Amino acid sequence: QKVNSNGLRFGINKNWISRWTANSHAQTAKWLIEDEKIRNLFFVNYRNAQVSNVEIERTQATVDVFVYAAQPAFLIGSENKNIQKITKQIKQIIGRTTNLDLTINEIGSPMLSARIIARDLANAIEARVPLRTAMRQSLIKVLKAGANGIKVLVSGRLNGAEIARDKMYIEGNMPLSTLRADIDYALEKAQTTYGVIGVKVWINRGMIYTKGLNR
Amino acid sequence: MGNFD
Amino acid sequence: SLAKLGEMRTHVGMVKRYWNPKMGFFIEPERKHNNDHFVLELQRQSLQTAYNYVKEVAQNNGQILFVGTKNDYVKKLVNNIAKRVDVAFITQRWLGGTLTNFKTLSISINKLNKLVEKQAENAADLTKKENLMLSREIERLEKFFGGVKSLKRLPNLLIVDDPVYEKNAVAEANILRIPVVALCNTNTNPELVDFIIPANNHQPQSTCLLMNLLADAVAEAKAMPTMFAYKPDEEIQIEIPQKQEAPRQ
Amino acid sequence: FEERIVKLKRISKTTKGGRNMRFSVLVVVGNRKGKIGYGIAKALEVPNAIKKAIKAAHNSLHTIEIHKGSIYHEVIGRSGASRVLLKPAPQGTGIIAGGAIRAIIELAGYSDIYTKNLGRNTPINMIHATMDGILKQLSPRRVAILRNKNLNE
RNA sequence: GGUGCAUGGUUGUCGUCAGCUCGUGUCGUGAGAUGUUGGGUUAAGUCCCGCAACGAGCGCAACCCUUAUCGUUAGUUACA
RNA sequence: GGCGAAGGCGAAAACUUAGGCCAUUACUGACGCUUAGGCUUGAAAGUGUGGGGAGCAAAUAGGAUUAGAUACCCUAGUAGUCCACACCGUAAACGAUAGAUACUAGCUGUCGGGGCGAUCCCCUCGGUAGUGAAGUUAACACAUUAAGUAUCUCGCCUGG
RNA sequence: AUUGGGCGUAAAGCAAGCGCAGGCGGAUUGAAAAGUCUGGUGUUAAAGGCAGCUGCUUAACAGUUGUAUGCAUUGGAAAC
Repeated sequence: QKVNSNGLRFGINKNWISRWTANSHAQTAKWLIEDEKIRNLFFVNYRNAQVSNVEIERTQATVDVFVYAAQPAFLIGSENKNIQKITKQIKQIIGRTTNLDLTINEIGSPMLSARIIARDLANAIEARVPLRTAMRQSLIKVLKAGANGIKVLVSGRLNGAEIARDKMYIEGNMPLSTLRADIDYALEKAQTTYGVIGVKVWINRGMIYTKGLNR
Repeated sequence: MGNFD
Repeated sequence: SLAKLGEMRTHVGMVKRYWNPKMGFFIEPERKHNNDHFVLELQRQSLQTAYNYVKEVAQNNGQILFVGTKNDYVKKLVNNIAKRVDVAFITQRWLGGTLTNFKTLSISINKLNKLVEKQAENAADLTKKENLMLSREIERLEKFFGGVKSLKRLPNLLIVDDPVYEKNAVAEANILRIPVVALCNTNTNPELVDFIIPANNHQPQSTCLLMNLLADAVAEAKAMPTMFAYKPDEEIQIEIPQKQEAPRQ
Repeated sequence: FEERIVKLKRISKTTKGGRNMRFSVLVVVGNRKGKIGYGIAKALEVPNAIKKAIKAAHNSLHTIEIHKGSIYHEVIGRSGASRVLLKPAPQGTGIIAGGAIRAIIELAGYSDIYTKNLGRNTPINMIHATMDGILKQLSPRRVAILRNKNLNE
């Protein structure tokens, strides 16, 4: 019954993910539903790309979809066979009059980004791997990545009925209630053959003191 | 123990 | 040779009829005083044994620890012994587990030293309120860990001035196999303490005397001079919150 | 060092609004040459409890002595109203005992033995009684030393 | 269309209640207890003494927004 | 606190009468423990006969509360509680711990006998309590007056 | 539960006492030898149990040789 940690500290310590503006209540809904199709399309199509987040840059028929991933080779493909396909797919799903010129950039220390960690947990769970060993291994790798404590809790069918047997782990100072904490959050819906598995990962990346405002 | 060492 | 029998003018006496009866070896049959007097020759023999053991321990260049917790006199006493001889010591209440567990306190003493140096290098960079808060915690830590700060491993030897009142410390020392020497007054249980020293500790004159002989015994092994031991007569005269009135109610 | 468990137990203390399900395990540690120890600990998960039990057992070890791979004089283990008996079996019979008794004796680097369970059958009390019976064993050379008949008498 | 007595997610209630636990160690054959108890002060397990306990996390406050005073940059489409 | 084997025993006197403790240079000289059967005693309630009946009070009547109250409360109220002779022989008849004996740290009281002697306190032998280690117990707990170490005898137990 | 159990709270110490028959029982000396131990002899049918061997093409089995256990008599031992 607690608020999402990503939305609580949004706009006061973390910049907006889709920075743009347009005419009042006329077609901002159209852009809001169209650009989001890119955001969901990446996370659905390219599981192994390990994309962390994407930033949307729209102003008067121009779009710049910034991408952050650990393995850009899958997005690029072999001799640029996949970048043209992905950019033409984005064009077909966004329109024809807007220049796109996307970029693909590396992420520093990926193992401390909640999104890809949750994606790996979902992949491990859907791969019939026992939950405890995979979760412990991911915890160990993220802690060794050089971050603060982790809070992973997973619900769903834990290889059987009586789903209300969720498992949670905490291994360090994770002050969710502190706005000045710079806490990153993400969620993934692991889809096992028996039901739906929900994985939530909270990652602390050090305090954000003296940052003034959104970076 | 008699003596330490 | 070592604290001849003449100097023990006040070295025997304890509250009436509170003695553990398994110590019938040392105490002679009861007399009018009803304070269980001790045999001084066996007392000197025990002092010899403690002397020659602590001397060899110090020659091994190990770590020995001191314990004093009664109200004022023994605390000031162990403080003086600590400032005179490079010895680990404890002056406040035993923290229930210093020796049996050590990883959970080594981190604490390391934090103490790190914050001490943090104060030493900080040129008022933070606010005055922040400066005051850290120094208060430093004072707190020195109040409990001011003694045991220059040690790395488990103390290989510890002394206790009252095993009955320090049952926690002697029990923890006996969980391990490390030796312990205690001023085993007539009310303690000798099955726990390794080297028995049947002396008087409630009275002020005797505890300081024997603590000083032990301190000089460990000091002479360090080449240092012996203030109260082996030194002969017209000496060993200690300032006395007067020593009289053995009975307690 | 085989660390073969004997009996894990599902224990839980009640609490306002829920049941604190924190089960515990028991382990036996033995070097198959004379080193024996046991340890019982509790945790929220199987691996944590197993690790804690192994640490507790291996931290507190104690030795035993072997003569022709067997106990040499009959001894009864009186501890907690759960008796365990040992007997000097002849060299051919091999190991025979219950669950926990076989675990202890096998991890003790032992061999042929005769045992019979008496009293209750709770594993921890059986372990305590068997250990007490095996450590009150008084060595023949010891009684030889503490007597004037040391010369094979 | 059915199964919230197979669910994820979201939410109500206790409740902004001051509680819930863990690591090491000690005691107890054991579930377990010890910290978290006792003495003072707070809205608060907030802090401080004592204490076989020493530390740690979630929870409270604090970092955030708004109102209450003043200084300064700016003067309009306010003001005058 | 004292006594009695248990039930029990508390205004005062007289007669009869039981058992217990301490010291014994005295005496018999193993005559001692336990006890199936038997015998005696055995709280209160109850019964038979004759007295007694101040107070109290099963049963009973009435007034209250309650939905009901044949109960708790209140007012009356007989048997009985009392005595003399018998009968009944049951109770948580409890220390929920059978009797007899030897040994096993200590400390704090209290009561009796004895020596010493103004009481208080010194200690010896006993009876009655608290605290308390080895020891025992599943734990609570017992712990020199054992539920400890052992023997003898009797009685008793074998899931609900 | 003789070896091989228990009776404070789990089933179980009679309500208590006087108690015959029964069981048990201080120390030393003598005898007897009823218990106790041991030597000799007789007997404890055969088959079967155990060990070895032989014969069934090998075992199941059959045969083969030894084998325990008690009782009675006789000769000694004297610790209980």
